[PDB]
Amino acid sequence: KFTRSRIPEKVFQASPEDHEKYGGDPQNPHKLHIVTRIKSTRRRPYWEKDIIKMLGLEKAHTPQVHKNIPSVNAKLKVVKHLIRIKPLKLPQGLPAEENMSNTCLKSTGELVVQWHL
Amino acid sequence: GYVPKTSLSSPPWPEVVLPDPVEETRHHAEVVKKVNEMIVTGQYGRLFAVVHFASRQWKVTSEDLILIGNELDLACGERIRLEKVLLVGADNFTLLGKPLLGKDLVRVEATVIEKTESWPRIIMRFRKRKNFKKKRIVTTPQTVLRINSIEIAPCL
Amino acid sequence: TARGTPSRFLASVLHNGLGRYVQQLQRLSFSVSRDGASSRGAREFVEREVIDFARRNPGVVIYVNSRPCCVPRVVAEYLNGAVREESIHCKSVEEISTLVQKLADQSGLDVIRIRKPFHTDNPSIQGQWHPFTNKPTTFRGLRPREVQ
Amino acid sequence: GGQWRLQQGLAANPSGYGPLTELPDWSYADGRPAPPMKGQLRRKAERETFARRVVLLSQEMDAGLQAWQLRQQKLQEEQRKQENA
Amino acid sequence: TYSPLPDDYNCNVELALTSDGRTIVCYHPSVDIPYEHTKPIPREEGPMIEQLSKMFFTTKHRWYPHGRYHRCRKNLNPPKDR
Amino acid sequence: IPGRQWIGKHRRPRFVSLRAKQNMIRRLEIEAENHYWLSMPYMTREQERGHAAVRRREAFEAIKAAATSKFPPHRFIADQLDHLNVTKKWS
RNA sequence: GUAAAUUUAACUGUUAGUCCAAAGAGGAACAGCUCUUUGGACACUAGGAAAAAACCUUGUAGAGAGAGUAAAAAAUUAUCCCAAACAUAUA
Repeated sequence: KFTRSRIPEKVFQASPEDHEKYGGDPQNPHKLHIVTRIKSTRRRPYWEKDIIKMLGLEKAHTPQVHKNIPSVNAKLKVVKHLIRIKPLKLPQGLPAEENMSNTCLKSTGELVVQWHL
Repeated sequence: GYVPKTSLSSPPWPEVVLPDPVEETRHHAEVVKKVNEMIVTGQYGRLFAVVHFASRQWKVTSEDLILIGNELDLACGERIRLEKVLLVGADNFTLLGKPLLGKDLVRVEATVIEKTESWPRIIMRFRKRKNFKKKRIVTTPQTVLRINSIEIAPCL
Repeated sequence: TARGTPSRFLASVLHNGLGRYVQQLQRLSFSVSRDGASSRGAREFVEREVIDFARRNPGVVIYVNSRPCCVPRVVAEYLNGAVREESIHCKSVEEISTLVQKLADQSGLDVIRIRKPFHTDNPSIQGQWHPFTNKPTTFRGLRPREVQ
Repeated sequence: GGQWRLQQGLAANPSGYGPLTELPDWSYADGRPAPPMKGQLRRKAERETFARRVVLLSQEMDAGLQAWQLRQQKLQEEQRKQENA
Repeated sequence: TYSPLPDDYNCNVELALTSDGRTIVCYHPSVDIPYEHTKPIPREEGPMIEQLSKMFFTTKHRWYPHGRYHRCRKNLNPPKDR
Repeated sequence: IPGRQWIGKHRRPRFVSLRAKQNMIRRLEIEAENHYWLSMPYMTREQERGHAAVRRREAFEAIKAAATSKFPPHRFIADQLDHLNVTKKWS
């Protein structure tokens, strides 16, 4: 019968080749995830729908940020085939209160404060 | 590294080669100087500006009218300027931005002539056998702009 | 529906932005009933708002009739003869203000469809396209396969 | 074409973020600017909420790391006053 | 006169960038058509449809008239563009 | 061909175009990148435990206050006595 | 991560269907045949597969004479055939 899926954990042991392929950094691992939905919730089972309603991902191609805790990873590990997750790299530290209403996000995965229109 | 001439050893496309970069830059400097003196003297005539005002792109020239599908929060007959000009051209030369052009090289004016609401348009949804028959009337608001002038300036 | 109704092209009255702008509305004609429920929303508009509307653009002559009828209405006469009748029975303050401002902020042309969003009166600067732009010429004008 | 725009670090959709949509679309004749577009206000609000959420998550999980460190150190220190005489 | 593309079929256009790189300027003059490329001036209701069909090269169908219903729906005073 | 042409023993097998395969590969590479970025979490499970308890508790308390707060709205004398001016006059 | 769940007062309505993937039973390891189960869709919108409720892509709804994308192109040597064509110009 159709069921849920249990992914063996060996699928998540990233290799050094993977590290040098993507923007690898095993130690000092990244803090947050920026997640975007790229597929429909319809034609997909009901628990996937509920998860995609739990992680704030209602509209597609609207990015939403989340922690990198293993709980949220255990949620993403069953809607992974409907989401593109990129690290939220911060080349300069997270914004301060005065310069927070003047920040913006670049498609490379970086949050930046110097956004004068 | 040799191949006898054959119909498919070579690439059918005719392999062009680009000009030398330094001579290319000198040529570019010469032609921009030419267009600059043309603009400074007054050679040009009427001008057309491709503009990006407020939803989408309009090709605009002096004296003409443009209908925008929304209100603009402006009293009637209240002069305005349209930034975001991405092409401006005359008989002999035309300047394209990458994407836009500075607010000093191109000046596009405008005025608001009338504010209306569009004709009553109908939204009707219907489905067969389900007694699903919805009707609605929509009247979008619109404002018409007279483009007044397009002044280009020598700053290149 | 579009086919079943008239249309027009985008237009002004007298090229009404080149030299200047002239308010198109010449006249407003309010009719109100002193003692009648239907004119209630109009009555206060003659007390509160009409004075400031009259001063806020002075080129419009505003008449108010104050008959002993039961129905109101507003006639908006424009420069080019068009008359826009509007009904204000059983209305209120804010909607009558919005209506009179809408009348005094549009031209008199009929509200029927607009076919082009533009009216570029000189739609070329560089020479309109005919099939011979971008087509070469040949020696002495020989159409192909000729000899002499 | 928008795959090229992404491999050059731009919004894939020119009506996204860039010069075309961020900058104001008009200005009064004399020069004094005009109240911004409601799209600008909406997107400023959405980006503000995004930044505030990033601050919240980052600093709360850091606070959690700190609390775990001091909890382990408390375990270590109150493991040391059971070893006298 | 630069010809990566043979800019001679129609005319020649010159491309350049302003010094910084944030504007592109193209110079296109109206090339004039030469003299010596020029030439000098040189100084009955079925057959009706068939002859009009051969002279204007359209087929016969459009030339017959249309009934009253298809000629009161035609618009006498259509709007004038421009 | 017997009937309901898209099924049966003599069904017509659809062909796999090149662009469909390219789309499959695009989605699959995106999946590989997801596998990577889920392959290194910050806090081991024992560390995250209870770190955001306060925020959840206050959010749920806000929910509870919203739920408990429902009650009929007020009723003013001004409304009932301002309906009484649908008979204004001039005189 | 979420903002919903349980309980109280109150009536109506449906109460089971069809097809697709999957594990099975009966039947010919036929049937657009009958019967259980986990999931999906349909009886709701839209685009694709030729036509196409059931396959693939997509949901919250209006105006636009703006933009980026999703799925998405057939390859080997018993009235009347049935898309016209095309081995190579930078994917």
